[PDB]
Amino acid sequence: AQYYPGTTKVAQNRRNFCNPEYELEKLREISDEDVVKILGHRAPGEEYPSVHPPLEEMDEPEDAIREMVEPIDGAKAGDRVRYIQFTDSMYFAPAQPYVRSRAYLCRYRGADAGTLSGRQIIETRERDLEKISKELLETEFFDPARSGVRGKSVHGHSLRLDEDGMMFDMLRRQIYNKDTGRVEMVKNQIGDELDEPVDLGEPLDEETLMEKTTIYRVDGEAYRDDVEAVEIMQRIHVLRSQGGFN
Amino acid sequence: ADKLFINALKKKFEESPEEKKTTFYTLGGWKQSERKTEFVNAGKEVAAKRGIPQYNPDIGTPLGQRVLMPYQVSTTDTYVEGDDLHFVNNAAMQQMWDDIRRTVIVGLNHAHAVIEKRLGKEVTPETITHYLETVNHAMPGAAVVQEHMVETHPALVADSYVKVFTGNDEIADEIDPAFVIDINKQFPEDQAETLKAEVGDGIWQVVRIPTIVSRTCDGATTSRWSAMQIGMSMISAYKQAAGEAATGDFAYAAKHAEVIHMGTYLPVRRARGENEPGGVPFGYLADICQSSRVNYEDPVRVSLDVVATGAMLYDQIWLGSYMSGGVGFTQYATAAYTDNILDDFTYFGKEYVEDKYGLCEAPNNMDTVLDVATEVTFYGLEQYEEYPALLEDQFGGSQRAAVVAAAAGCSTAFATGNAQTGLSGWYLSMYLHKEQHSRLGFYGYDLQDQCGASNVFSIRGDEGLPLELRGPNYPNYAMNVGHQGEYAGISQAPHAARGDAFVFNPLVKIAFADDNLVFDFTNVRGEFAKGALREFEPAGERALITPA
Amino acid sequence: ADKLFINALKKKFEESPEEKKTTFYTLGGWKQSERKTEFVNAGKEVAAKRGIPQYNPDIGTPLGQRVLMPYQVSTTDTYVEGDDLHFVNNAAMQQMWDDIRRTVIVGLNHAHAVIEKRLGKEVTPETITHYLETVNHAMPGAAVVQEHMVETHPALVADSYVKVFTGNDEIADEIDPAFVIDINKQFPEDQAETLKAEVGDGIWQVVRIPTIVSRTCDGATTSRWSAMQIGMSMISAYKQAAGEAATGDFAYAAKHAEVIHMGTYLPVRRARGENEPGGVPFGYLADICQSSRVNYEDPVRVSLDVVATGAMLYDQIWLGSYMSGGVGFTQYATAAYTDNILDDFTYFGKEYVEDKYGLCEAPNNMDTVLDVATEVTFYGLEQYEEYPALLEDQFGGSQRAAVVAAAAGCSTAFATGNAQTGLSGWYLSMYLHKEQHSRLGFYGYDLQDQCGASNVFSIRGDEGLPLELRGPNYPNYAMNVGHQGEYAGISQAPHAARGDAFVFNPLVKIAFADDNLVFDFTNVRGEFAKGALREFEPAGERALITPA
Amino acid sequence: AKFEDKVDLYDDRGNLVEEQVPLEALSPLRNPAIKSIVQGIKRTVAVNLEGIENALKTAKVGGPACKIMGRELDLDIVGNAESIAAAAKEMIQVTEDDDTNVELLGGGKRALVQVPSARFDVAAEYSAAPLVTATAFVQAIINEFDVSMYDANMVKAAVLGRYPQSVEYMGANIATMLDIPQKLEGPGYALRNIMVNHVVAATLKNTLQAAALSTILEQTAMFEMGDAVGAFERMHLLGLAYQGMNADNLVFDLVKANGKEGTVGSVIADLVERALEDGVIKVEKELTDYKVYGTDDLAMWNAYAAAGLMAATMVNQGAARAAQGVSSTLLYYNDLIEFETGLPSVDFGKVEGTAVGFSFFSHSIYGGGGPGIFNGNHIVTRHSKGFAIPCVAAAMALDAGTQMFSPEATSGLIKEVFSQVDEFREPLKYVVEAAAEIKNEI
Amino acid sequence: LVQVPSARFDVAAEYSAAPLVTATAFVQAIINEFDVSMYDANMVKAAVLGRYPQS
Ligand code: F43
Ligand code: F43
Ligand SMILES: C[C@@H](OP(=O)(O)O)[C@H](NC(=O)CCCCCCS)C(=O)O
Ligand SMILES: O=S(=O)(O)CCS
Ligand SMILES: O=S(=O)(O)CCS
Ligand SMILES: [Mg+2]
Ligand SMILES: [Mg+2]
Ligand SMILES: [Mg+2]
Ligand SMILES: [Mg+2]
Ligand SMILES: [Mg+2]
Ligand SMILES: [Mg+2]
Ligand SMILES: [Mg+2]
Ligand SMILES: [Mg+2]
Ligand SMILES: [Zn+2]
Repeated sequence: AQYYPGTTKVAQNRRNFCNPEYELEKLREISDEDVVKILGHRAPGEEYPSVHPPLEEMDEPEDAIREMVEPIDGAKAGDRVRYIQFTDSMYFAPAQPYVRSRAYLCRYRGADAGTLSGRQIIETRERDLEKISKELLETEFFDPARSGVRGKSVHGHSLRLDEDGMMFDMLRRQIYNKDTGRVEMVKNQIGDELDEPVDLGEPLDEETLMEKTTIYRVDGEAYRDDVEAVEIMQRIHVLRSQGGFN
Repeated sequence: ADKLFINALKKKFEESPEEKKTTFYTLGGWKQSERKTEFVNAGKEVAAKRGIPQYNPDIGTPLGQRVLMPYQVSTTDTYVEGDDLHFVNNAAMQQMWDDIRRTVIVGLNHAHAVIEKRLGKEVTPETITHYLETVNHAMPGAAVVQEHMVETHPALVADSYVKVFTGNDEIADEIDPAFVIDINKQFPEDQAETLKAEVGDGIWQVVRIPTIVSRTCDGATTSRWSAMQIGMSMISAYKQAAGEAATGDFAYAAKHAEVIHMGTYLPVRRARGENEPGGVPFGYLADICQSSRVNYEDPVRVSLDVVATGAMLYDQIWLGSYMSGGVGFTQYATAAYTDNILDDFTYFGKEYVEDKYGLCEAPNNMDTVLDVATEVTFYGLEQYEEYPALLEDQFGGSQRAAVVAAAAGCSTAFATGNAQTGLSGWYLSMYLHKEQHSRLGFYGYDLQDQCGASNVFSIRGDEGLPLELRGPNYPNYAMNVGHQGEYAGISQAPHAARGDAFVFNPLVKIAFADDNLVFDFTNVRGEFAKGALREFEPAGERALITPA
Repeated sequence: ADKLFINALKKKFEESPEEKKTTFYTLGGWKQSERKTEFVNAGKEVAAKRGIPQYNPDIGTPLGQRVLMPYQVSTTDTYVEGDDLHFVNNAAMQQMWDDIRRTVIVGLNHAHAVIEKRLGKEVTPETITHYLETVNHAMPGAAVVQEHMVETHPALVADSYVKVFTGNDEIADEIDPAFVIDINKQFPEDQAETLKAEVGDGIWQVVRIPTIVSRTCDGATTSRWSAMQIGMSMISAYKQAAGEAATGDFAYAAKHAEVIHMGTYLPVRRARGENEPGGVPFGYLADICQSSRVNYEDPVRVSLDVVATGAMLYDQIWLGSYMSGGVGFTQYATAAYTDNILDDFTYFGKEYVEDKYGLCEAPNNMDTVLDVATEVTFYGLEQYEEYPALLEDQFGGSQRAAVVAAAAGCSTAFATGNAQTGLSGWYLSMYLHKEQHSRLGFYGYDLQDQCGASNVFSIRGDEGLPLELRGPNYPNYAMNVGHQGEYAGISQAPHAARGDAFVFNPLVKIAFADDNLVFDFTNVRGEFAKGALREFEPAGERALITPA
Repeated sequence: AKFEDKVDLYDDRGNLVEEQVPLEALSPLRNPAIKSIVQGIKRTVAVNLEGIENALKTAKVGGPACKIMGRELDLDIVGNAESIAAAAKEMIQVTEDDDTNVELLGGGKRALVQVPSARFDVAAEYSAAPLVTATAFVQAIINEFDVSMYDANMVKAAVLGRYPQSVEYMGANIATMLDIPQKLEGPGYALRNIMVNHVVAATLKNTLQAAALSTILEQTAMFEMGDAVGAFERMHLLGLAYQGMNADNLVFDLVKANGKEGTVGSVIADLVERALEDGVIKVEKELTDYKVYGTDDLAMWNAYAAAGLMAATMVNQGAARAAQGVSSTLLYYNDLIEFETGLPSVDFGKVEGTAVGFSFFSHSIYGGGGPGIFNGNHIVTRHSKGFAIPCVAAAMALDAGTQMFSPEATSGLIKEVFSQVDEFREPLKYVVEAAAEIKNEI
Repeated sequence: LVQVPSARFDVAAEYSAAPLVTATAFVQAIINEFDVSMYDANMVKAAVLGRYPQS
């Protein structure tokens, strides 16, 4: 698959986040317990709540599509559907909102992805959400200064950075430690205090943010100079226009 | 000279507008704001008087971790917090909608035919003046025939009246001029000659019912109220029996055969009668706004006064209250009429088109769409990239999408002289913006945007329509903020560049050329600023009939 | 004892009420009246200020060749000229409508089930109380989640709030009492036990949106505004993502699956959305009036307070403005709530039935309709023949038809305990009155009257319905004054004689048992008199945001 | 034939049934099984006799929480259901040997009613089905018990609700898959105002049958709206065949190849390779390491991309066994395929746009609800001309129990009655058989 | 005078196919007769069927 036209680093980065054959760079290590704590849906050692009984207990009617399509593990169990949501700064965060939803529906099964300017969300079955969430938090999808895990109060994608290079957060869920140069998560994604903070590692430096970003800007690579990506957008406009007419 | 938004950015923030870094969390939350402090005090007084908790700044999350900004009303020097631009807190915005809701245009052409041909009586300018004196007694709610009538208090209904207009200058000048909208006084010469040619010898009433009645009731009351009092005044002024068979022809003519509503009724999921905001087509909204007859030398100013009119009515009152409610959609609309931002981007595009093509001289085709809409979209988006304070000001992607695309679509239509290629340029702008920044608006912003290119030039049943005829009930536009008031501006844009006196209905254009209206439609952004300052005096209040 | 209308007649005229002759033409026309003189003066001031003629007593025919009468508001000692009972001039009448239009009832039962099943979270009295503090900040137009929101001024929206009720005493006890409509406090013990059994363990919100918003917009805004702010307060109080798939179930439940609108939408010829007067069924209007829980040992007082609520809303505001306008229909309504006239006739009928049958004891059949409705129709008509001043007071035939038939219909239903036989008695009264005096009402008054007998017991598609389910959109009733509010009274009458806590919907009855409303629904006629005296203080005014 | 195209037709287990069927044999204008389904939908009513009896005994009539104290009537309607239904049937039929059907279900608690097709051929629209059914049952209950003139209006309120004070049959104890004509968003929309949960209930959650019933209703409305007239007809017919009828086994084979481990993106890759293999698209231009595809047949490209969209729904929402993500699949299947190819997405962007608004109005405070309560007449989902709603029906068929407003919550009366009708429950079978039958008449 | 074929109604819920199929067939025949351009054709649509679907 081709994924996206263009000859910039931004274009290639958009293709790499979509391509399931591209190995996302891992930047930090987070424990399973700390992914559960950041998500905030259940406490460590709480059983997965259910929204319906296990599929085995249901004995449903003959349907060729059900038989052909393997359920994800949380669907076999009857798990709740829960979410994780991220905000990405326009000052060169590595992932950005459409890049996430496009990549999530190439990489992940059984996924409900939504894109907005100031937030991007995926909803799926709880135990599968915890597996995906580890990868979204540990890899270059995430930078702890220019991206934020936020289930509400998302403002900040379009704000100026603070003096530490951190994006704004009304609820201050991610705190930069000047003594280590590392960010801690001090609250879960909906803003409740964690018993113990989670280390999210060091912010990427400016050179590495420029290498990895998927936003086009005049002070990085401008979209108007990726003339092959603009050509395909304009072609889609003209072909939709002519199709709707005749 | 500086970009037009620079002065406002310097007023909002201590940093220069190009600076990438700032300070948060040290402003004391809501205590930084004069307006939030007035609200906290008022919430304590309301809850104490009524015995039920109400506004409390500590419920939910704490506003003002960043600067709570003032906004410049564009074209003015007035800076207010955005709460003063919420329609609930702005009497000028409420009156603008009351003045539209309570107006209806009603012909006298069928009526005068009924008098001549069925009653066998003559109509002259003198009989028309006698009828107009009678209907300006009756229209606010006073009696002309029966004994023991009980009536409306004249000072509660002082804003209700009837005027007329005609394209025949010598007939206009014979009717008493207290009742006449004088086309030659209100319009520059070339636009007056266009409008009088459209009207010809036709004679039309502009009827405004009382704001206190329109607030108590609804828009669909307007043409009924108008017709009842036209009917009573035709009985009294032409000496009919008070209720004979011919009386029914004046009722059918005033309520159906020669009435022009400002809005048509809506389908049942969003059920509403006539004269509600969702029925007002975009070309009528551009014609209600009166910027065209005052600022005709400057097509940008005329187009962006129509955007201000439509962004406030369609996003703040219609989508933000009739179709939702709550805190609502103030800043989805303010982005199109504050800080001189849309103004900077649309003057850029006008100058671009003047240099490359000349206004209205470009070919009306896709090559022009691709050229102008792309150039203007990249100018607007570069401004948010070059000025971090501009991006923190227009913080929501929907706000930026509507502002950039409005400049791109208005500038395409300045080049082609045709609103349909303007509208194709609006959609191309959204597609380029979405790929540039990897984001566009809120979750549901581009429903119409993605249907948009294919439906611009479609001819199918519920798809195909010239932009001037579309409105908030065109199917793809029925739900979402950040489009409808910008489409009214794109519908105005080619006609302002052409010097056309109107966009879609010459009778609607003349009907708002009247300084007896309570809101001043020639200076919509000025009036929004006056209401924000708590300096506007609305009609409809009950002070006369309540305790002192 | 004197008939109940004697004191008012002695106030109106110098003659004793039995006297057959008077003198006319010597009162100076309009100059006899304090209120017309106020209007003449105000018209001249209005017309000079605006430069267009307006109220002028010399246009049309000269009012006041006979006595312009005062009216006693029934059950009060307040006497006013009829202009003070026009809805435009009476802020209590306007507020009564605003308090119905801006109310919706919204269940929490589906919402609590989405919380426990989809989200896997607990609901308790504690989490409900926390939710109610949150929604009482949000509902008037204030923010709970996003940064940089701009909000409504709390003092402009001080009449908006959310309460709850439940049949489960031990929750109603555990929820903070500022937020609870307490059934045991508000209703006598027998009615409280009926109402608690109907609600059971269900929990329902009563949501009132701001009067200033209802007046700016329309009735169909209310359930949308309510659902936006219930949705924000469920996200804030229960810790949802602020916008996930489950958020859609709260929206669908609050907007559609557990909402009770006060009125349903109308067909296109009279297009209107929900919460407009034409959609409010007669059974709901009787349950909105709160006379049933205060005056329950007097079924005539309960039934006549419902007639006053409905004659004013359905004839003055609805038929006289929404569906027509102008001077309108004040006195077609005042006949049913002034001078104690309907009261005298209905107390005669109640005594006749209590003595002959016992309340609720008569057979539910045509023999009872023929007996009681004919006896009470002849009593009421005899009063106009014995008291000339009574006939000159209720001068229009339609006023007399509605008053005599209301007493006949209510009395029939006090005998049978069934509203349908009371409705058949209403139509029989019309047919006897038309033959007795060789006239009935205005040109169109008995369209429903002549369809009436045949449609009382029909079962066909658009004909058959129990009276409590009919309303202003039942086809025969959709056009004409002098019926709708009287039908609401007939709907109340058998339920007041039986001692029933409600007529058609127990949730509507409980939803108006609330002293935090602006208008006092336990004493509708007292409130009309306070508004007539200019002593009622409405919500919704813009004084705080306009100059001094 | 006006069009040269032919398709191969399969059953819901992926087996070939009929090869080389002219495209117009599946047209709603020609196929007699589509005619029978549409006329069936117009004339079928579900009657809840238990509900009528309970409304009467409690006086709970006229809508939610409504009651009239003192009007209670205790009638043994379900105990006398046979006699009541027979008496109704004699008023509903036109003659003795027409196609009227009145059938008791649930021990007499429910009745399936099919009003005779002939009452419709002399009617403007379809409201004779509920209005003839309701009056014949109101009159049969009054006659069974000799209900008096004074009490009979309570039977009418228990059957048809608050109508005509309300515009709808508010509180009625009868149900239809169609809704009243005043609720249409535009003229020609009535076959679109059919709740997705009612199609999934009728088809017993069989995914392919729910997608086929939804597509037959959506695309037949496209003809009634004039959208499928002239330049656009072939586009609409190929959409019906490929997205709704599994033509060429395209949908089935994509799901088979991506069902175990696939994603929306893996389905897109397979569909683009299949279009290329069949000659529907070809490389027009090389940019830098990126092929720009073109097509000489936009209607056929649109149809193949539509089949892939259905398969992507079945893979994505089938894997989660949770219908909510259909809004996401409808958006990003189309957004990804345009940047994958340089060709326009399904319905020239109109599916993507419907999906943007549908996603918002199924995850927000403003309106909408779960997937099951949408329909082609809903303001959020009317915009694509038949290519979006069938995917929502396939997604709700695949939901294992995540919805509060499920088909068991909203559509139980419709399920009991309308799944009895073979051509509603299993339409793919009947429309295939019919297309084979008329194949030589095209 | 246009009479739309009866078979279109035996597969329709109601009667709006008569104006809707007539309007679109005349709009397309006028655009095809004169080769009206994509940019102008929406005016043919407006002249045949009016302000629908805004009204
Ligand atoms: C709960 C939702 C989901 C939903 O259905 N509506 C919400 C909330 C709702 C509330 C918020 C009031 C409150 O705080 O109590 C109101 C005011 C509507 C109402 N009920 O009165 C609103 N949105 Ni929202 N909403 C807005 C916007 C936005 C932008 C904000 C992005 C940011 O970075 O700040 C994003 C969408 C996007 O990402 O593009 C957004 C999301 C959301 N919007 C998320 C909450 C986001 C969060 O958790 O912080 N709105 C805007 O982009 C600007 C205008 C602004 C509206 C108020 C106005 O116009 O003044 C407001 C319009
Ligand atoms: C012009 C009509 C025909 C018509 O369509 N409407 C009228 C007039 C209209 C006007 C009269 C205002 C004015 O004088 O300018 C208004 C107030 C409605 C409006 N446009 O605001 C009205 N009637 Ni009328 N109209 C009324 C009535 C009536 C009674 C009056 C009989 C008598 O002996 O005085 C008769 C019908 C009848 O004979 O039954 C009647 C007729 C008529 N009604 C005859 C005029 C009669 C005349 O020439 O004097 N109304 C009434 O019976 C009482 C209530 C009264 C209404 C005002 C109020 O409710 O306060 C008023 C209701
Ligand atoms: C979709 C529909 O809601 P329902 O699905 O019918 O509840 C509709 N609301 C809206 O379109 C809300 C528009 C305003 C708020 C969102 C603006 S982006 C309405 O209330 O009629
Ligand atoms: O977050 S959402 O896009 O659903 C709402 C924007 S106000
Ligand atoms: O005279 S009419 O019956 O037409 C009207 C009475 S208000
Ligand atoms: Mg590890
Ligand atoms: Mg002269
Ligand atoms: Mg250049
Ligand atoms: Mg002025
Ligand atoms: Mg004397
Ligand atoms: Mg009081
Ligand atoms: Mg493959
Ligand atoms: Mg190559
Ligand atoms: Zn209003």
